[PDB]
Amino acid sequence: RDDGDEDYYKQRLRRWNKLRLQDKEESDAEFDEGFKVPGFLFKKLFKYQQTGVRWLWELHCQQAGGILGDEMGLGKTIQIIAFLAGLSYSKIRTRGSNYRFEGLGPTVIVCPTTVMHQWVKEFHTWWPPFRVAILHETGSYTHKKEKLIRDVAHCHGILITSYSYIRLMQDDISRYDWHYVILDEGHKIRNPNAAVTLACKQFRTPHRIILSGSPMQNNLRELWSLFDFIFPGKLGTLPVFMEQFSVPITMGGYSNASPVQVKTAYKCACVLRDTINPYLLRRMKSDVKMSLSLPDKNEQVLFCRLTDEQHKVYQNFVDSKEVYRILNGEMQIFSGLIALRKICNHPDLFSGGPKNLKGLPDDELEEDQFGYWKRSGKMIVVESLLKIWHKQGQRVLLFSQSRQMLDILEVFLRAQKYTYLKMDGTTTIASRQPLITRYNEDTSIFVFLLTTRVGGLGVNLTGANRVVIYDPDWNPSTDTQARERAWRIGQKKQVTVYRLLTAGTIEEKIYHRQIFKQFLTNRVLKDPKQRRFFKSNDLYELFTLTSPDASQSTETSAIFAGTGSDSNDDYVLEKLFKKSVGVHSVMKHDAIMDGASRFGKKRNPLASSSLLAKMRARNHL
Amino acid sequence: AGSWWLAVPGAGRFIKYFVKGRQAVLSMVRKAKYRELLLSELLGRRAPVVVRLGLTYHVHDLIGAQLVDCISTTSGTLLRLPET
Amino acid sequence: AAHVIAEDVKLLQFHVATMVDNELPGLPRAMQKSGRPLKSLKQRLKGKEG
Amino acid sequence: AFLFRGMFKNLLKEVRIYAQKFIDRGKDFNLELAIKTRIISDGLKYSLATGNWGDQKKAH
DNA sequence: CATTCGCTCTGCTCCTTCTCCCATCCTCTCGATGGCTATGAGATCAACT
RNA sequence: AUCGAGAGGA
DNA sequence: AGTTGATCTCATATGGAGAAGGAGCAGAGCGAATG
Ligand SMILES: [Mg+2]
Repeated sequence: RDDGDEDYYKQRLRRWNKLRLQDKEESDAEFDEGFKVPGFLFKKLFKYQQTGVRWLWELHCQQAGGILGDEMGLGKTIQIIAFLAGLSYSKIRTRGSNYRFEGLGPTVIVCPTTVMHQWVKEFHTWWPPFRVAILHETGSYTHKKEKLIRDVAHCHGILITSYSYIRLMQDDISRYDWHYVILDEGHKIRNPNAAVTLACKQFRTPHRIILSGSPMQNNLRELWSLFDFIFPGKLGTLPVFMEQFSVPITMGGYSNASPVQVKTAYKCACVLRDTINPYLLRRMKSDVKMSLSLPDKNEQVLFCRLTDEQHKVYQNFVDSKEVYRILNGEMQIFSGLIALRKICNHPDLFSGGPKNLKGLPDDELEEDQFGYWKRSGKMIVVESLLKIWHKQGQRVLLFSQSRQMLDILEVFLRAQKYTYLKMDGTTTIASRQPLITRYNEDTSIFVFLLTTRVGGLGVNLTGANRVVIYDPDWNPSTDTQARERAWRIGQKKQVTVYRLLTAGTIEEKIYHRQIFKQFLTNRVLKDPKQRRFFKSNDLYELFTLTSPDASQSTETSAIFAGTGSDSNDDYVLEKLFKKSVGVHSVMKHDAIMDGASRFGKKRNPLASSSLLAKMRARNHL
Repeated sequence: AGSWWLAVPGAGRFIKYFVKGRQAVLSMVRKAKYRELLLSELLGRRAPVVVRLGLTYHVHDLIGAQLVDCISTTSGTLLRLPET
Repeated sequence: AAHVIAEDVKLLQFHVATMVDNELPGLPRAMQKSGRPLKSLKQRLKGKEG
Repeated sequence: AFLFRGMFKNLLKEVRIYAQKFIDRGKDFNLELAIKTRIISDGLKYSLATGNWGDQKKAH
């Protein structure tokens, strides 16, 4: 329920007062220029949340936006609500300008539909006086939604909207003088050419805030788009930003980059990191122990071999004239990558499987079925994994990027008689939460079958303690989000995550892109001094089949040589090798992710000598 | 587009006479000997047919616009072209 | 930027122009892919075949 | 010969364009992949097929 | 007071520019044009009760 | 099917 | 008066002839200023 109605809001205030009269001391947290947080609210916050409220006030005084980039689980929403409560409570009289509010004016929060009611609940808990209204079909309002926006603008409520309504109701929204715009999961505006991004940039207020765990995921261009919302013109125009930062920083991540490129990249990363720093606030979980702790995660990468027929199919495809047309530029590479990535998942997804026949007796109808597990090199591994883990009584999340492969996995789970649940984008949104709670409660269900992208954030499947990621994505944040269904606050058990890859195929290259992208992110958001691993020509040679003999190293082990990356989990690995399942090798993912004088004698401020020293050190080696 | 000056109807007649008279009266100073002319002599001269608004009106404009310098003399006020 | 919006209005003007007359003297021809010129409304009306 | 001069020039152009984005990436290139044999094979075929004696892009 | 001088205003050439047009009807052949895969969110209202 | 080109008839 | 589900839709990953305008420029004649 939400205050789209008026007699509900009235009733909610009368109830809140009738409660408040029964409880009838801490002092307000004075900041500066007038801002106060009520003492009972400031006491409830952790020190990092208090720092976030102070940072939001310093941005409000500058009239700058900001990205609250804290890692998932640190409670960004409380910091926002506590700041907005402070603004409303301290009656901040806006200086020198037409926004002669004495408080908080109309706010719009834009978020996924899956978190709208969480925002309403948090507001009705932490600052009951607000009038929070959802602009949605799940909103309580009965009249036409145009009138709700007028009402919420007039009385200075909080409007909660989906991104799709911002994209569709551009006029009826942006007509009004909104005081704050909050983009929750604001990495949704990361494409600068997308229409949701253009619609969000129409809001006239300077008080633009983004909440995102990932300010960037693939490219520095995503960072540009978020900063162009948060502080238009701070990073300049996109073409200039690409020429000045994206290219220089990228071209010095390569191990074959020249010394001049490596230095130029190190400089550009330091410049960018110093430009964004005031407006991006990003704490990691390792930075603040206050918000509990997770149990240990073991995450390992299993290199599977192709089966002989899979190897034939893949080799024949890379020797095909379709691949010649791809390398000669007559075709986009996309269909070929989709094909190679199918063949790696299961050859029947490419080949259609063995030819159908009718009138056969029932006993033939296993080896000849579409998606039979013995033709996929990764499914033979999953077969041995599931067999050991069911015997240990573990519980498994089984992710795949594709829903076709998810059907092949479901047919395999039925034939192995495991109990499972399945969820995908075809699973009706109203029935998803009942499935997730059923899985967490009924420990008799062994596997949850799941595409990686379904559900967004907030799928809490901590009933599981073993995770298989069956195939890699191009975006690293997809596969981190997948394991964070199981490894998250509320998990009580040691989570083991296995990533399956096929050695010397396109899958090993997709994993190399994930690592390259995550290092690029860390070089801006963590530390620009970083070791260089991938050769550019090796990172983009996508259509060559190699496959190591059991005596040979994988290319990944060659790249990460010397890094140290080469009983239940020991017992699982022992049986994955000693059975001769077709696991070539195992690597530790967390270990791969370890990438690491006549003048001036008198003052009239920084002294010239130290500013000069910084400039010299920045421009020398 | 979407903006207008306040105007006076018929101002073109005045503006025509003023612009031509101004150039005429300024040339009366420019053409006289030394580019000098005594104000009493000018105001006593039969105004050109071009100077339709009158000759005193124009000397007050020219002096205010700084198009001519007044110099005081024992002979009275003297008009000059300014060193410009 | 003003020069970008100037160039974009210039391009809009060129396209609205070549819709009516694709035989302008001092400007490039509007073309399809593979480079054939587009037939404008003027060329539809003009000649013996028009 | 008039056609083949221009086609061989376009082929050398494309071999330079292909190889430069490898030398810019610090590593040797396979020339068997640089040579796009479609340029000659389809240039002569197109001009003999249509009788447009020149670049197919410039047929008018 | 009879010039005389200087200044404005036609209007007569000679370009440059540019726009227009180029018989009627009929037959045939030939070349070219000829445009992701897939998984998710999410709004609509057709349509059950 | 369209557009273009070429070769022909009176 | 409340509840379901296709379906669209965004968004993600890799010759010549006449006519018209302008500049050049000559010089008429008007009015101011002599001399
Ligand atoms: Mg959120």
